[PDB]
Amino acid sequence: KPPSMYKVILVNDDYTPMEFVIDVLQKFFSYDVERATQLMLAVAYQGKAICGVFTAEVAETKVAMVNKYARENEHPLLCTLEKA
Amino acid sequence: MLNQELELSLNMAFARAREHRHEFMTVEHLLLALLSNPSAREALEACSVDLVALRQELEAFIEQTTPVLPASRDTQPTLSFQRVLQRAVFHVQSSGRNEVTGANVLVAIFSEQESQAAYLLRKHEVSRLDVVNFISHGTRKDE
Ligand SMILES: [NH3+]CCC[NH2+]CCCC[NH2+]CCC[NH3+]
Repeated sequence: KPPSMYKVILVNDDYTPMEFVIDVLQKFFSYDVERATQLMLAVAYQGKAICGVFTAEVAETKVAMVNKYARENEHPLLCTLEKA
Repeated sequence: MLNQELELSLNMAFARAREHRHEFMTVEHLLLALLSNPSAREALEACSVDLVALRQELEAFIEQTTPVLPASRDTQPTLSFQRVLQRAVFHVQSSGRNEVTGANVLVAIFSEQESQAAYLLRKHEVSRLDVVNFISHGTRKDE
Protein backbone atom coordinates (compact mmCIF):
# COMPACT_ATOMS: atom_id res chain seq x y z
CA LYS A 1 0.00 0.00 0.00
CA PRO A 2 2.32 2.80 -1.28
CA PRO A 3 1.51 6.36 -0.16
CA SER A 4 -0.90 8.05 -2.54
CA MET A 5 0.11 10.94 -4.84
CA TYR A 6 -1.71 14.28 -4.47
CA LYS A 7 -2.98 17.03 -6.75
CA VAL A 8 -2.09 20.53 -5.58
CA ILE A 9 -4.85 22.95 -6.60
CA LEU A 10 -5.44 26.71 -6.77
CA VAL A 11 -8.97 28.04 -6.38
CA ASN A 12 -10.44 31.15 -7.97
CA ASP A 13 -11.55 34.19 -6.00
CA ASP A 14 -12.47 37.75 -6.94
CA TYR A 15 -9.88 39.64 -4.88
CA THR A 16 -6.50 38.08 -5.77
CA PRO A 17 -4.69 39.80 -8.67
CA MET A 18 -3.84 37.64 -11.69
CA GLU A 19 -0.33 39.01 -11.28
CA PHE A 20 -0.08 37.43 -7.85
CA VAL A 21 -1.27 34.00 -9.06
CA ILE A 22 1.43 34.09 -11.73
CA ASP A 23 3.91 35.01 -9.00
CA VAL A 24 2.83 31.90 -7.07
CA LEU A 25 3.06 29.49 -10.01
CA GLN A 26 6.55 30.77 -10.75
CA LYS A 27 7.90 30.90 -7.20
CA PHE A 28 6.43 27.62 -5.93
CA PHE A 29 5.78 25.50 -8.99
CA SER A 30 8.81 26.43 -11.14
CA TYR A 31 6.71 27.42 -14.12
CA ASP A 32 7.96 29.82 -16.76
CA VAL A 33 5.83 32.88 -17.58
CA GLU A 34 3.91 31.29 -20.47
CA ARG A 35 2.99 28.06 -18.70
CA ALA A 36 2.17 29.99 -15.55
CA THR A 37 -0.08 32.38 -17.44
CA GLN A 38 -2.20 29.65 -19.01
CA LEU A 39 -2.59 27.92 -15.65
CA MET A 40 -3.79 31.12 -13.94
CA LEU A 41 -6.18 31.60 -16.87
CA ALA A 42 -7.54 28.07 -16.43
CA VAL A 43 -8.03 28.86 -12.75
CA ALA A 44 -9.99 32.00 -13.56
CA TYR A 45 -11.94 30.35 -16.38
CA GLN A 46 -12.74 26.95 -14.86
CA GLY A 47 -12.82 28.12 -11.23
CA LYS A 48 -9.82 26.03 -10.20
CA ALA A 49 -6.91 24.16 -11.75
CA ILE A 50 -4.48 21.39 -10.91
CA CYS A 51 -1.06 23.00 -10.61
CA GLY A 52 0.93 19.87 -9.87
CA VAL A 53 1.07 16.27 -8.65
CA PHE A 54 3.39 15.44 -5.76
CA THR A 55 3.89 12.83 -3.05
CA ALA A 56 1.62 13.27 -0.03
CA GLU A 57 4.55 14.55 2.03
CA VAL A 58 5.67 17.18 -0.49
CA ALA A 59 2.10 18.18 -1.31
CA GLU A 60 1.28 18.79 2.32
CA THR A 61 4.26 21.10 2.80
CA LYS A 62 3.74 22.84 -0.52
CA VAL A 63 0.10 23.70 0.25
CA ALA A 64 1.06 25.16 3.65
CA MET A 65 3.77 27.29 2.08
CA VAL A 66 1.65 28.68 -0.72
CA ASN A 67 -1.20 29.65 1.61
CA LYS A 68 1.31 31.27 3.95
CA TYR A 69 2.69 33.41 1.13
CA ALA A 70 -0.79 34.47 0.05
CA ARG A 71 -1.74 35.35 3.61
CA GLU A 72 1.49 37.31 4.14
CA ASN A 73 0.74 39.33 1.01
CA GLU A 74 -2.81 39.94 2.26
CA HIS A 75 -4.50 37.94 -0.54
CA PRO A 76 -7.15 35.22 -0.14
CA LEU A 77 -5.53 32.88 -2.71
CA LEU A 78 -6.65 29.45 -1.45
CA CYS A 79 -4.51 26.43 -2.27
CA THR A 80 -5.71 22.88 -1.53
CA LEU A 81 -4.73 19.26 -2.14
CA GLU A 82 -6.72 16.28 -3.42
CA LYS A 83 -5.75 12.60 -3.49
CA ALA A 84 -5.39 10.34 -6.56
CA MET B 1 19.48 16.37 23.24
CA LEU B 2 20.52 14.47 20.12
CA ASN B 3 23.74 12.55 20.70
CA GLN B 4 26.62 13.68 18.48
CA GLU B 5 26.10 10.72 16.17
CA LEU B 6 22.55 11.85 15.35
CA GLU B 7 23.64 15.45 14.70
CA LEU B 8 26.04 14.13 12.07
CA SER B 9 23.22 12.20 10.40
CA LEU B 10 20.83 15.16 10.54
CA ASN B 11 23.56 17.35 9.07
CA MET B 12 24.31 14.71 6.47
CA ALA B 13 20.72 14.48 5.26
CA PHE B 14 20.47 18.25 5.17
CA ALA B 15 23.63 18.52 3.05
CA ARG B 16 22.43 15.73 0.80
CA ALA B 17 19.37 17.85 0.00
CA ARG B 18 21.21 21.16 -0.47
CA GLU B 19 23.81 19.47 -2.66
CA HIS B 20 21.05 18.63 -5.17
CA ARG B 21 19.30 21.97 -4.63
CA HIS B 22 16.28 20.00 -3.40
CA GLU B 23 13.34 22.18 -2.42
CA PHE B 24 12.76 19.89 0.58
CA MET B 25 14.74 17.74 2.99
CA THR B 26 12.26 14.88 3.44
CA VAL B 27 11.69 11.97 5.78
CA GLU B 28 13.24 9.77 3.08
CA HIS B 29 16.39 11.90 3.17
CA LEU B 30 16.31 11.33 6.91
CA LEU B 31 16.05 7.54 6.66
CA LEU B 32 18.80 7.20 4.04
CA ALA B 33 21.12 9.21 6.29
CA LEU B 34 20.08 6.99 9.21
CA LEU B 35 21.37 3.94 7.33
CA SER B 36 24.86 5.23 8.21
CA ASN B 37 23.81 6.03 11.77
CA PRO B 38 25.23 3.26 14.01
CA SER B 39 22.31 3.29 16.44
CA ALA B 40 19.88 3.17 13.50
CA ARG B 41 21.91 0.78 11.32
CA GLU B 42 22.23 -1.68 14.20
CA ALA B 43 18.46 -1.80 14.81
CA LEU B 44 17.82 -2.39 11.12
CA GLU B 45 20.55 -5.05 10.81
CA ALA B 46 19.02 -6.63 13.92
CA CYS B 47 15.74 -6.68 12.00
CA SER B 48 17.36 -8.42 9.01
CA VAL B 49 16.82 -5.73 6.39
CA ASP B 50 18.62 -5.65 3.05
CA LEU B 51 20.39 -2.31 3.46
CA VAL B 52 21.69 -2.51 -0.09
CA ALA B 53 18.17 -2.48 -1.57
CA LEU B 54 16.62 0.00 0.88
CA ARG B 55 19.35 2.50 0.03
CA GLN B 56 18.67 1.94 -3.67
CA GLU B 57 14.93 2.43 -3.19
CA LEU B 58 15.22 5.59 -1.07
CA GLU B 59 17.80 7.15 -3.38
CA ALA B 60 15.65 6.37 -6.43
CA PHE B 61 12.56 7.76 -4.72
CA ILE B 62 14.23 10.99 -3.64
CA GLU B 63 15.59 11.74 -7.11
CA GLN B 64 12.26 11.20 -8.85
CA THR B 65 9.89 12.86 -6.37
CA THR B 66 11.79 15.72 -4.78
CA PRO B 67 11.25 19.09 -6.58
CA VAL B 68 14.41 20.98 -7.51
CA LEU B 69 14.85 24.69 -6.81
CA PRO B 70 15.02 26.99 -9.87
CA ALA B 71 18.39 28.59 -10.71
CA SER B 72 16.50 31.78 -9.92
CA ARG B 73 14.84 30.37 -0.92
CA ASP B 74 16.92 27.56 0.61
CA THR B 75 16.22 23.86 1.23
CA GLN B 76 13.33 23.34 3.63
CA PRO B 77 12.29 20.47 5.96
CA THR B 78 8.92 18.92 5.15
CA LEU B 79 6.23 19.21 7.85
CA SER B 80 6.51 15.42 8.02
CA PHE B 81 10.21 15.72 8.76
CA GLN B 82 9.56 18.25 11.58
CA ARG B 83 6.98 15.98 13.20
CA VAL B 84 9.31 12.95 13.18
CA LEU B 85 12.12 14.84 14.88
CA GLN B 86 9.78 16.50 17.37
CA ARG B 87 8.20 13.12 18.14
CA ALA B 88 11.61 11.62 18.96
CA VAL B 89 12.60 14.54 21.18
CA PHE B 90 9.31 14.41 23.07
CA HIS B 91 9.34 10.66 23.71
CA VAL B 92 12.93 10.74 25.00
CA GLN B 93 12.03 13.59 27.35
CA SER B 94 8.76 11.97 28.39
CA SER B 95 10.44 8.63 29.04
CA GLY B 96 13.09 10.17 31.25
CA ARG B 97 16.22 9.88 29.08
CA ASN B 98 18.97 12.42 28.34
CA GLU B 99 19.82 11.78 24.69
CA VAL B 100 17.96 11.18 21.46
CA THR B 101 19.53 8.52 19.24
CA GLY B 102 19.13 7.57 15.59
CA ALA B 103 17.19 4.52 16.72
CA ASN B 104 14.70 6.77 18.53
CA VAL B 105 14.28 8.85 15.37
CA LEU B 106 13.94 5.66 13.35
CA VAL B 107 11.13 4.62 15.70
CA ALA B 108 9.35 7.94 15.20
CA ILE B 109 9.34 7.44 11.44
CA PHE B 110 6.66 4.73 11.69
CA SER B 111 4.19 7.43 12.81
CA GLU B 112 4.32 9.19 9.45
CA GLN B 113 1.67 7.01 7.80
CA GLU B 114 1.76 8.57 4.34
CA SER B 115 5.53 8.74 4.14
CA GLN B 116 7.35 6.64 1.57
CA ALA B 117 9.84 5.93 4.35
CA ALA B 118 7.26 4.20 6.57
CA TYR B 119 6.05 2.27 3.52
CA LEU B 120 9.53 1.04 2.53
CA LEU B 121 10.16 -0.13 6.10
CA ARG B 122 6.94 -2.14 6.09
CA LYS B 123 7.88 -3.57 2.67
CA HIS B 124 11.06 -4.98 4.20
CA GLU B 125 8.83 -6.44 6.91
CA VAL B 126 10.04 -4.19 9.75
CA SER B 127 7.32 -2.99 12.11
CA ARG B 128 7.58 -0.39 14.89
CA LEU B 129 7.41 -3.15 17.51
CA ASP B 130 10.38 -4.97 16.00
CA VAL B 131 12.59 -1.91 16.38
CA VAL B 132 11.21 -1.10 19.84
CA ASN B 133 11.85 -4.64 21.12
CA PHE B 134 15.43 -4.57 19.91
CA ILE B 135 16.13 -1.18 21.50
CA SER B 136 14.58 -1.76 24.92
CA HIS B 137 14.96 -5.50 25.47
CA GLY B 138 17.80 -7.76 24.44
CA THR B 139 19.34 -7.84 20.98
CA ARG B 140 15.92 -9.31 20.25
CA LYS B 141 16.76 -10.22 16.66
CA ASP B 142 13.83 -10.70 14.28
CA GLU B 143 15.15 -14.26 14.22
N1 LIG C 1 1.41 10.77 26.65
C1 LIG C 1 2.12 10.64 27.97
C2 LIG C 1 3.47 10.00 27.90
C3 LIG C 1 3.75 9.01 28.99
N2 LIG C 1 5.11 8.40 28.85
C4 LIG C 1 5.41 7.41 29.92
C5 LIG C 1 6.78 6.82 29.73
C6 LIG C 1 7.07 5.83 30.82
C7 LIG C 1 8.15 4.82 30.53
N3 LIG C 1 8.33 3.88 31.66
C8 LIG C 1 7.12 3.01 31.80
C9 LIG C 1 7.12 1.98 32.88
C10 LIG C 1 7.19 0.58 32.41
N4 LIG C 1 6.70 -0.42 33.42
